[PDB]
Amino acid sequence: GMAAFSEMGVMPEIAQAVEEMDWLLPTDIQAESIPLILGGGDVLMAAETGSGKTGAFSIPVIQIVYETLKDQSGAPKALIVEPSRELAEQTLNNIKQFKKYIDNPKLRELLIIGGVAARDQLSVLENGVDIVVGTPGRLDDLVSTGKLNLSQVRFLVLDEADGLLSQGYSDFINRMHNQIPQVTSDGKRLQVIVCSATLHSFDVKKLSEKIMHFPTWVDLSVPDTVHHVVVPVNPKTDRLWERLGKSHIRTDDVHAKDNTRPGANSPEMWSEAIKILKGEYAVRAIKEHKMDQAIIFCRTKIDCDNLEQYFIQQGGGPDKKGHQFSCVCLHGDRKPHERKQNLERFKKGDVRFLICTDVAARGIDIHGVPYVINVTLPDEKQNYVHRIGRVGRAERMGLAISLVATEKEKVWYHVCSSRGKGCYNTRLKEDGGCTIWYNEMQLLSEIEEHLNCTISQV
Ligand SMILES: Nc1ncnc2c1ncn2[C@@H]1O[C@H](COP(=O)(O)OP(=O)(O)O)[C@@H](O)[C@H]1O
Ligand SMILES: [Mg+2]
Ligand SMILES: [Zn+2]
Repeated sequence: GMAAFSEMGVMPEIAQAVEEMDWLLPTDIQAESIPLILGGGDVLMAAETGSGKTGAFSIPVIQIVYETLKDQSGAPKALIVEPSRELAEQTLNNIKQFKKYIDNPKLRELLIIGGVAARDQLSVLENGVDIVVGTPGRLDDLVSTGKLNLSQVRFLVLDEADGLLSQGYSDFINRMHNQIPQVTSDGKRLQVIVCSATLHSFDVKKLSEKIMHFPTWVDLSVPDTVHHVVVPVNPKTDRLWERLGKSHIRTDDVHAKDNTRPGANSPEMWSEAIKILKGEYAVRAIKEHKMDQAIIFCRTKIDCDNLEQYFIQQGGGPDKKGHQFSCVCLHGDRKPHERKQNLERFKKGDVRFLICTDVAARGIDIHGVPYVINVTLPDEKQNYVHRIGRVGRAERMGLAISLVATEKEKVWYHVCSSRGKGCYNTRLKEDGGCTIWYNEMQLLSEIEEHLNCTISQV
Protein backbone atom coordinates (compact mmCIF):
# COMPACT_ATOMS: atom_id res chain seq x y z
CA GLY A 1 0.00 0.00 0.00
CA MET A 2 1.06 3.65 0.57
CA ALA A 3 3.80 2.12 2.82
CA ALA A 4 5.51 0.85 -0.39
CA PHE A 5 6.16 4.47 -1.61
CA SER A 6 6.83 6.02 1.86
CA GLU A 7 9.64 3.39 2.37
CA MET A 8 11.43 4.83 -0.75
CA GLY A 9 11.41 8.35 0.84
CA VAL A 10 8.14 9.58 -0.77
CA MET A 11 6.17 12.16 1.36
CA PRO A 12 3.23 10.25 2.97
CA GLU A 13 0.71 12.87 1.59
CA ILE A 14 1.97 11.94 -1.95
CA ALA A 15 2.07 8.15 -1.22
CA GLN A 16 -1.58 8.31 0.07
CA ALA A 17 -2.64 9.96 -3.25
CA VAL A 18 -0.83 7.15 -5.17
CA GLU A 19 -2.58 4.30 -3.25
CA GLU A 20 -5.89 6.13 -3.94
CA MET A 21 -5.35 5.88 -7.78
CA ASP A 22 -4.91 2.03 -7.44
CA TRP A 23 -1.06 2.10 -7.66
CA LEU A 24 -0.68 -0.24 -4.64
CA LEU A 25 3.03 -1.28 -5.21
CA PRO A 26 5.71 0.32 -7.44
CA THR A 27 6.74 -1.17 -10.79
CA ASP A 28 10.36 -2.53 -10.83
CA ILE A 29 11.36 0.70 -12.77
CA GLN A 30 9.59 2.89 -10.09
CA ALA A 31 11.18 0.77 -7.28
CA GLU A 32 14.68 1.57 -8.72
CA SER A 33 14.07 5.02 -10.31
CA ILE A 34 12.30 7.06 -7.56
CA PRO A 35 15.10 6.83 -4.92
CA LEU A 36 17.61 8.03 -7.61
CA ILE A 37 15.25 10.85 -8.74
CA LEU A 38 14.77 12.00 -5.08
CA GLY A 39 18.64 11.77 -4.82
CA GLY A 40 18.78 14.70 -7.31
CA GLY A 41 21.04 12.91 -9.88
CA ASP A 42 20.14 12.78 -13.62
CA VAL A 43 18.37 9.50 -14.53
CA LEU A 44 17.80 7.78 -17.92
CA MET A 45 14.95 5.19 -17.73
CA ALA A 46 15.05 2.72 -20.69
CA ALA A 47 12.25 0.08 -20.65
CA GLU A 48 9.15 -1.01 -22.73
CA THR A 49 5.84 0.96 -22.66
CA GLY A 50 3.71 0.10 -19.56
CA SER A 51 6.74 -0.57 -17.27
CA GLY A 52 5.83 2.64 -15.28
CA LYS A 53 8.46 5.22 -16.37
CA THR A 54 6.03 8.18 -16.62
CA GLY A 55 4.74 7.37 -13.08
CA ALA A 56 8.32 7.00 -11.75
CA PHE A 57 8.81 10.77 -12.44
CA SER A 58 5.15 11.94 -11.95
CA ILE A 59 5.35 10.88 -8.24
CA PRO A 60 8.69 12.47 -7.11
CA VAL A 61 8.46 15.69 -9.27
CA ILE A 62 5.75 16.91 -6.81
CA GLN A 63 7.98 16.24 -3.76
CA ILE A 64 10.98 18.06 -5.37
CA VAL A 65 8.91 21.09 -6.57
CA TYR A 66 7.35 21.29 -3.04
CA GLU A 67 10.72 21.14 -1.14
CA THR A 68 11.96 24.11 -3.34
CA LEU A 69 8.91 26.35 -2.52
CA LYS A 70 9.06 25.30 1.22
CA ASP A 71 12.75 26.53 1.10
CA GLN A 72 12.02 29.80 -0.88
CA SER A 73 8.17 33.60 -8.16
CA GLY A 74 5.57 32.56 -10.85
CA ALA A 75 8.44 30.97 -12.83
CA PRO A 76 7.91 27.19 -13.22
CA LYS A 77 10.28 24.90 -11.21
CA ALA A 78 9.68 21.70 -13.37
CA LEU A 79 9.04 21.31 -17.15
CA ILE A 80 7.86 17.90 -18.57
CA VAL A 81 7.91 17.46 -22.41
CA GLU A 82 5.60 14.78 -24.01
CA PRO A 83 5.39 13.93 -27.78
CA SER A 84 1.49 13.69 -27.67
CA ARG A 85 -1.62 15.67 -26.77
CA GLU A 86 -2.63 12.16 -25.45
CA LEU A 87 0.52 11.52 -23.28
CA ALA A 88 0.58 15.20 -22.05
CA GLU A 89 -3.01 14.79 -20.62
CA GLN A 90 -2.43 11.34 -18.89
CA THR A 91 0.86 12.79 -17.52
CA LEU A 92 -1.04 15.94 -16.28
CA ASN A 93 -3.88 13.78 -14.74
CA ASN A 94 -1.11 11.97 -12.69
CA ILE A 95 0.45 15.28 -11.34
CA LYS A 96 -3.14 16.58 -10.55
CA GLN A 97 -3.89 13.44 -8.40
CA PHE A 98 -0.54 12.96 -6.52
CA LYS A 99 -0.45 16.72 -5.52
CA LYS A 100 -4.05 16.30 -4.03
CA TYR A 101 -2.98 16.20 -0.29
CA ILE A 102 -0.27 18.96 -0.50
CA ASP A 103 -1.14 22.35 1.16
CA ASN A 104 1.20 25.07 2.67
CA PRO A 105 1.58 25.92 -0.12
CA LYS A 106 -0.53 24.16 -2.86
CA LEU A 107 1.07 23.54 -6.36
CA ARG A 108 -0.09 25.16 -9.67
CA GLU A 109 0.02 22.88 -12.78
CA LEU A 110 -0.51 23.91 -16.46
CA LEU A 111 -1.03 21.94 -19.72
CA ILE A 112 0.48 23.51 -22.91
CA ILE A 113 -0.87 21.93 -26.17
CA GLY A 114 -2.13 22.77 -29.73
CA GLY A 115 -5.95 23.33 -29.88
CA VAL A 116 -6.53 25.17 -26.53
CA ALA A 117 -6.38 29.02 -26.85
CA ALA A 118 -3.09 30.64 -25.67
CA ARG A 119 -5.39 33.20 -23.84
CA ASP A 120 -6.44 30.28 -21.51
CA GLN A 121 -2.75 29.26 -21.12
CA LEU A 122 -1.36 32.87 -20.83
CA SER A 123 -3.96 33.90 -18.16
CA VAL A 124 -2.51 30.84 -16.23
CA LEU A 125 1.16 31.87 -17.05
CA GLU A 126 1.16 35.62 -16.06
CA ASN A 127 -0.25 34.56 -12.61
CA GLY A 128 1.90 31.77 -11.02
CA VAL A 129 2.68 28.21 -12.31
CA ASP A 130 5.09 25.66 -10.68
CA ILE A 131 4.75 22.55 -13.00
CA VAL A 132 4.42 22.67 -16.84
CA VAL A 133 3.47 19.63 -19.00
CA GLY A 134 3.21 20.31 -22.79
CA THR A 135 4.25 19.41 -26.39
CA PRO A 136 7.34 20.64 -28.32
CA GLY A 137 5.32 22.90 -30.72
CA ARG A 138 3.54 25.26 -28.25
CA LEU A 139 6.47 24.92 -25.74
CA ASP A 140 8.81 26.20 -28.54
CA ASP A 141 6.12 28.72 -29.73
CA LEU A 142 5.44 30.08 -26.16
CA VAL A 143 9.17 30.31 -25.02
CA SER A 144 10.50 31.84 -28.32
CA THR A 145 7.79 34.61 -28.05
CA GLY A 146 9.15 35.56 -24.54
CA LYS A 147 5.96 34.13 -22.88
CA LEU A 148 7.16 30.96 -21.01
CA ASN A 149 9.96 31.63 -18.39
CA LEU A 150 12.54 28.82 -17.85
CA SER A 151 15.02 30.79 -15.62
CA GLN A 152 14.20 28.80 -12.41
CA VAL A 153 13.44 25.31 -13.98
CA ARG A 154 15.46 22.83 -11.82
CA PHE A 155 13.64 19.63 -13.09
CA LEU A 156 13.63 18.94 -16.87
CA VAL A 157 12.02 15.69 -18.17
CA LEU A 158 12.03 14.50 -21.82
CA ASP A 159 9.47 11.63 -21.83
CA GLU A 160 9.43 9.34 -24.95
CA ALA A 161 12.78 10.95 -26.01
CA ASP A 162 13.14 8.25 -28.77
CA GLY A 163 9.83 9.43 -30.36
CA LEU A 164 10.77 13.11 -29.65
CA LEU A 165 14.10 12.69 -31.55
CA SER A 166 12.51 10.70 -34.47
CA GLN A 167 9.70 13.40 -34.47
CA GLY A 168 12.60 15.85 -35.26
CA TYR A 169 12.66 17.87 -31.94
CA SER A 170 16.44 17.45 -31.14
CA ASP A 171 17.06 21.14 -32.10
CA PHE A 172 14.27 22.18 -29.63
CA ILE A 173 15.56 19.95 -26.72
CA ASN A 174 19.10 21.40 -27.14
CA ARG A 175 17.81 25.05 -27.20
CA MET A 176 15.76 24.38 -23.98
CA HIS A 177 18.88 22.98 -22.21
CA ASN A 178 21.11 25.97 -23.23
CA GLN A 179 18.37 28.38 -21.89
CA ILE A 180 17.71 26.64 -18.50
CA PRO A 181 20.73 27.59 -16.31
CA GLN A 182 22.98 24.59 -15.30
CA VAL A 183 22.94 25.73 -11.58
CA THR A 184 19.92 27.01 -9.53
CA SER A 185 19.77 30.06 -7.16
CA ASP A 186 19.68 27.36 -4.35
CA GLY A 187 23.26 26.53 -5.55
CA LYS A 188 21.92 23.04 -6.65
CA ARG A 189 22.45 21.51 -10.19
CA LEU A 190 19.70 21.12 -12.91
CA GLN A 191 18.03 17.63 -12.65
CA VAL A 192 17.36 16.07 -16.14
CA ILE A 193 15.19 12.93 -16.72
CA VAL A 194 15.08 11.00 -20.03
CA CYS A 195 12.55 8.17 -20.65
CA SER A 196 12.89 5.78 -23.63
CA ALA A 197 10.91 2.70 -24.79
CA THR A 198 14.04 1.62 -26.80
CA LEU A 199 17.40 0.62 -25.23
CA HIS A 200 20.87 0.77 -26.93
CA SER A 201 19.47 3.56 -29.27
CA PHE A 202 22.46 5.72 -30.52
CA ASP A 203 20.35 8.97 -30.83
CA VAL A 204 19.29 8.68 -27.12
CA LYS A 205 22.96 7.93 -26.14
CA LYS A 206 24.12 11.11 -28.00
CA LEU A 207 21.25 13.01 -26.20
CA SER A 208 22.31 11.61 -22.73
CA GLU A 209 25.91 12.75 -23.61
CA LYS A 210 24.78 16.27 -24.68
CA ILE A 211 22.15 17.32 -22.00
CA MET A 212 22.71 14.98 -18.95
CA HIS A 213 25.44 15.04 -16.20
CA PHE A 214 26.79 11.49 -15.39
CA PRO A 215 23.26 10.05 -15.53
CA THR A 216 22.18 6.78 -13.87
CA TRP A 217 20.74 4.35 -16.45
CA VAL A 218 17.75 2.15 -15.36
CA ASP A 219 16.63 -1.02 -17.26
CA LEU A 220 14.19 -3.88 -16.28
CA SER A 221 24.24 -6.02 -18.96
CA VAL A 222 26.34 -3.28 -20.77
CA PRO A 223 27.39 -0.84 -17.98
CA ASP A 224 26.29 2.21 -20.07
CA THR A 225 28.93 4.34 -18.30
CA VAL A 226 30.78 2.65 -21.29
CA HIS A 227 31.23 3.55 -24.96
CA HIS A 228 32.63 0.51 -26.85
CA VAL A 229 33.54 0.41 -30.60
CA VAL A 230 34.83 -2.08 -33.23
CA VAL A 231 37.72 -1.09 -35.52
CA PRO A 232 37.45 -3.67 -38.34
CA VAL A 233 40.93 -4.95 -39.38
CA ASN A 234 40.44 -5.59 -43.12
CA PRO A 235 43.74 -6.37 -44.90
CA LYS A 236 41.92 -6.18 -48.33
CA THR A 237 40.74 -2.51 -47.84
CA ASP A 238 43.83 -1.48 -45.78
CA ARG A 239 47.03 -2.46 -47.71
CA LEU A 240 49.34 -0.69 -45.17
CA TRP A 241 50.69 -4.20 -44.35
CA GLU A 242 52.24 -4.51 -47.90
CA ARG A 243 54.17 -1.21 -47.49
CA LEU A 244 56.14 -2.00 -44.24
CA GLY A 245 58.06 -5.16 -45.29
CA LYS A 246 59.68 -5.74 -41.85
CA SER A 247 59.10 -2.42 -39.93
CA HIS A 248 56.11 -4.08 -38.08
CA ILE A 249 55.12 -5.94 -34.84
CA ARG A 250 56.79 -9.31 -34.30
CA THR A 251 53.90 -11.71 -35.12
CA ASP A 252 53.26 -15.09 -33.39
CA ASP A 253 55.30 -16.96 -36.12
CA VAL A 254 52.40 -19.38 -36.88
CA HIS A 255 53.25 -18.33 -40.53
CA ALA A 256 57.11 -18.62 -40.14
CA LYS A 257 57.13 -21.55 -42.70
CA ASP A 258 54.29 -19.99 -44.81
CA ASN A 259 54.70 -17.56 -47.78
CA THR A 260 52.96 -14.33 -46.61
CA ARG A 261 54.73 -12.09 -49.23
CA PRO A 262 52.30 -10.16 -51.48
CA GLY A 263 51.21 -12.42 -54.42
CA ALA A 264 50.65 -15.38 -52.07
CA ASN A 265 46.84 -14.73 -52.26
CA SER A 266 46.21 -17.48 -49.62
CA PRO A 267 44.26 -17.40 -46.32
CA GLU A 268 47.74 -17.73 -44.69
CA MET A 269 48.70 -14.39 -46.34
CA TRP A 270 45.52 -12.51 -45.26
CA SER A 271 46.07 -13.95 -41.70
CA GLU A 272 49.64 -12.58 -41.45
CA ALA A 273 48.40 -9.25 -42.92
CA ILE A 274 45.88 -9.10 -39.99
CA LYS A 275 48.58 -9.96 -37.40
CA ILE A 276 50.66 -7.06 -38.89
CA LEU A 277 47.78 -4.49 -39.00
CA LYS A 278 46.62 -5.18 -35.38
CA GLY A 279 50.12 -3.97 -34.41
CA GLU A 280 49.80 -0.66 -36.38
CA TYR A 281 46.14 -0.16 -35.29
CA ALA A 282 47.07 -0.64 -31.58
CA VAL A 283 49.83 2.11 -31.80
CA ARG A 284 47.55 4.51 -33.80
CA ALA A 285 44.59 4.24 -31.36
CA ILE A 286 46.94 4.98 -28.41
CA LYS A 287 48.32 7.98 -30.35
CA GLU A 288 44.87 9.30 -31.49
CA HIS A 289 43.21 9.08 -28.02
CA LYS A 290 46.48 10.11 -26.22
CA MET A 291 45.50 7.50 -23.59
CA ASP A 292 46.56 8.28 -19.98
CA GLN A 293 45.70 4.65 -18.97
CA ALA A 294 44.34 1.37 -20.47
CA ILE A 295 44.04 -2.41 -19.99
CA ILE A 296 45.04 -4.33 -23.19
CA PHE A 297 43.70 -7.89 -23.68
CA CYS A 298 45.74 -10.21 -25.92
CA ARG A 299 44.69 -13.84 -26.57
CA THR A 300 48.09 -15.40 -25.52
CA LYS A 301 51.18 -14.95 -23.29
CA ILE A 302 53.48 -14.32 -26.35
CA ASP A 303 50.86 -11.96 -27.98
CA CYS A 304 51.33 -9.85 -24.77
CA ASP A 305 55.17 -10.21 -24.89
CA ASN A 306 55.32 -9.20 -28.65
CA LEU A 307 53.16 -6.04 -28.05
CA GLU A 308 55.39 -5.00 -25.06
CA GLN A 309 58.46 -5.19 -27.45
CA TYR A 310 56.66 -3.17 -30.18
CA PHE A 311 55.69 -0.61 -27.47
CA ILE A 312 59.43 -0.54 -26.53
CA GLN A 313 60.22 0.24 -30.23
CA GLN A 314 57.74 3.25 -29.78
CA GLY A 315 59.89 4.83 -26.95
CA GLY A 316 57.82 2.90 -24.35
CA GLY A 317 58.19 -0.34 -22.32
CA PRO A 318 58.33 -1.21 -18.58
CA ASP A 319 61.44 1.06 -18.12
CA LYS A 320 60.02 4.35 -19.53
CA LYS A 321 57.98 5.55 -16.48
CA GLY A 322 55.10 7.82 -17.71
CA HIS A 323 55.86 7.60 -21.51
CA GLN A 324 52.92 7.36 -24.03
CA PHE A 325 53.75 3.62 -24.51
CA SER A 326 54.95 2.80 -20.94
CA CYS A 327 53.52 -0.68 -20.08
CA VAL A 328 53.84 -3.96 -18.05
CA CYS A 329 52.61 -7.54 -18.83
CA LEU A 330 50.67 -9.90 -16.54
CA HIS A 331 50.38 -13.64 -17.55
CA GLY A 332 51.41 -17.28 -16.85
CA ASP A 333 55.07 -17.10 -18.04
CA ARG A 334 55.58 -14.10 -15.70
CA LYS A 335 56.92 -15.26 -12.26
CA PRO A 336 54.05 -14.61 -9.75
CA HIS A 337 56.15 -12.01 -7.76
CA GLU A 338 56.88 -9.95 -10.95
CA ARG A 339 53.05 -9.97 -11.54
CA LYS A 340 52.33 -8.45 -8.06
CA GLN A 341 55.00 -5.69 -8.72
CA ASN A 342 53.98 -5.08 -12.40
CA LEU A 343 50.36 -4.67 -11.13
CA GLU A 344 51.22 -2.11 -8.34
CA ARG A 345 53.31 -0.11 -10.91
CA PHE A 346 50.10 0.07 -13.04
CA LYS A 347 47.95 1.20 -10.01
CA LYS A 348 50.73 3.79 -9.12
CA GLY A 349 50.37 5.28 -12.65
CA ASP A 350 54.08 4.40 -13.23
CA VAL A 351 53.24 2.75 -16.62
CA ARG A 352 50.18 3.75 -18.73
CA PHE A 353 49.18 0.25 -20.07
CA LEU A 354 48.55 -3.17 -18.43
CA ILE A 355 48.93 -5.91 -21.11
CA CYS A 356 47.30 -9.19 -19.86
CA THR A 357 45.28 -12.32 -20.94
CA ASP A 358 41.65 -13.23 -19.92
CA VAL A 359 43.13 -15.92 -17.54
CA ALA A 360 45.52 -13.48 -15.76
CA ALA A 361 42.63 -10.93 -15.43
CA ARG A 362 40.59 -13.49 -13.37
CA GLY A 363 43.38 -12.86 -10.78
CA ILE A 364 43.42 -9.00 -11.09
CA ASP A 365 40.74 -6.76 -9.51
CA ILE A 366 40.73 -3.25 -11.17
CA HIS A 367 37.93 -0.93 -12.50
CA GLY A 368 37.46 2.79 -13.36
CA VAL A 369 39.99 2.59 -16.23
CA PRO A 370 39.26 5.12 -19.03
CA TYR A 371 40.30 2.77 -21.93
CA VAL A 372 40.33 -0.95 -22.71
CA ILE A 373 41.73 -2.23 -26.04
CA ASN A 374 40.79 -5.79 -27.14
CA VAL A 375 43.64 -6.65 -29.54
CA THR A 376 41.87 -10.05 -30.12
CA LEU A 377 38.28 -10.95 -29.03
CA PRO A 378 37.70 -13.56 -26.31
CA ASP A 379 36.90 -17.29 -27.03
CA GLU A 380 33.90 -17.05 -24.57
CA LYS A 381 31.46 -14.16 -25.42
CA GLN A 382 30.68 -13.84 -21.64
CA ASN A 383 34.31 -12.47 -21.21
CA TYR A 384 33.63 -9.42 -23.50
CA VAL A 385 31.41 -8.03 -20.67
CA HIS A 386 33.95 -8.93 -17.88
CA ARG A 387 36.64 -7.12 -20.04
CA ILE A 388 34.48 -3.97 -20.85
CA GLY A 389 33.44 -4.03 -17.13
CA ARG A 390 36.89 -2.66 -16.19
CA VAL A 391 36.33 0.74 -17.98
CA GLY A 392 34.45 3.92 -16.94
CA ARG A 393 34.30 5.55 -13.46
CA ALA A 394 30.87 7.21 -12.74
CA GLU A 395 32.50 10.73 -13.23
CA ARG A 396 34.32 9.70 -16.52
CA MET A 397 32.89 7.66 -19.48
CA GLY A 398 35.32 4.80 -20.40
CA LEU A 399 35.98 3.49 -23.99
CA ALA A 400 36.54 -0.13 -25.08
CA ILE A 401 38.18 -0.40 -28.57
CA SER A 402 38.04 -3.92 -30.16
CA LEU A 403 40.32 -4.72 -33.19
CA VAL A 404 38.20 -7.28 -35.14
CA ALA A 405 39.68 -8.99 -38.26
CA THR A 406 37.38 -9.40 -41.32
CA GLU A 407 39.13 -12.69 -42.42
CA LYS A 408 39.90 -15.93 -40.51
CA GLU A 409 43.27 -15.76 -38.63
CA LYS A 410 45.38 -18.95 -38.10
CA VAL A 411 46.40 -18.86 -34.37
CA TRP A 412 48.02 -21.19 -31.74
CA TYR A 413 45.69 -23.42 -29.66
CA HIS A 414 48.28 -26.02 -28.34
CA VAL A 415 47.09 -29.58 -27.37
CA CYS A 416 50.74 -30.80 -26.79
CA SER A 417 51.98 -32.17 -23.36
CA SER A 418 54.52 -29.25 -23.11
CA ARG A 419 51.61 -26.69 -22.70
CA GLY A 420 53.35 -24.44 -25.34
CA LYS A 421 57.07 -24.52 -24.22
CA GLY A 422 59.06 -25.60 -27.36
CA CYS A 423 56.08 -26.60 -29.61
CA TYR A 424 55.98 -25.14 -33.21
CA ASN A 425 53.54 -27.62 -34.84
CA THR A 426 51.76 -25.24 -37.32
CA ARG A 427 49.36 -28.05 -38.48
CA LEU A 428 45.63 -27.75 -37.46
CA LYS A 429 44.17 -29.35 -34.24
CA GLU A 430 42.10 -31.59 -36.67
CA ASP A 431 45.36 -32.87 -38.38
CA GLY A 432 47.25 -33.45 -35.07
CA GLY A 433 48.60 -29.86 -34.70
CA CYS A 434 48.56 -26.88 -32.24
CA THR A 435 46.75 -24.27 -34.48
CA ILE A 436 43.11 -23.41 -35.41
CA TRP A 437 41.40 -21.01 -37.85
CA TYR A 438 39.98 -18.21 -35.61
CA ASN A 439 36.83 -16.42 -36.97
CA GLU A 440 36.73 -13.06 -35.14
CA MET A 441 33.67 -11.72 -37.08
CA GLN A 442 31.61 -14.74 -35.89
CA LEU A 443 32.70 -14.18 -32.24
CA LEU A 444 31.62 -10.50 -32.65
CA SER A 445 28.17 -11.69 -33.95
CA GLU A 446 27.76 -14.09 -30.99
CA ILE A 447 28.85 -11.15 -28.75
CA GLU A 448 26.44 -8.61 -30.40
CA GLU A 449 23.70 -11.35 -30.23
CA HIS A 450 24.41 -11.98 -26.48
CA LEU A 451 23.96 -8.16 -25.86
CA ASN A 452 20.89 -8.30 -28.20
CA CYS A 453 22.08 -5.14 -30.07
CA THR A 454 24.70 -3.68 -32.48
CA ILE A 455 28.16 -2.11 -31.69
CA SER A 456 29.34 1.11 -33.48
CA GLN A 457 32.16 0.59 -36.11
CA VAL A 458 35.05 2.93 -37.18
N1 LIG B 1 2.53 1.34 -9.38
C1 LIG B 1 1.54 1.13 -10.26
N2 LIG B 1 0.54 0.25 -9.95
C2 LIG B 1 -0.44 0.06 -10.85
N3 LIG B 1 -0.59 0.61 -12.06
C3 LIG B 1 0.41 1.46 -12.33
C4 LIG B 1 1.49 1.77 -11.51
N4 LIG B 1 2.32 2.69 -12.12
C5 LIG B 1 1.76 2.93 -13.28
N5 LIG B 1 0.61 2.20 -13.48
C6 LIG B 1 -0.24 2.23 -14.66
O1 LIG B 1 0.32 1.39 -15.65
C7 LIG B 1 0.27 2.05 -16.94
C8 LIG B 1 1.68 2.32 -17.42
O2 LIG B 1 2.19 3.43 -16.65
P1 LIG B 1 3.16 4.53 -17.24
O3 LIG B 1 3.81 5.22 -16.09
O4 LIG B 1 2.48 5.39 -18.28
O5 LIG B 1 4.21 3.58 -18.00
P2 LIG B 1 5.31 3.97 -19.13
O6 LIG B 1 5.57 5.46 -18.98
O7 LIG B 1 6.50 3.13 -18.81
O8 LIG B 1 4.72 3.63 -20.46
C9 LIG B 1 -0.58 3.31 -16.73
O9 LIG B 1 -1.94 3.06 -17.04
C10 LIG B 1 -0.37 3.63 -15.25
O10 LIG B 1 -1.43 4.31 -14.62
MG1 LIG C 1 4.79 7.25 -20.70
ZN1 LIG D 1 51.58 -27.46 -29.18
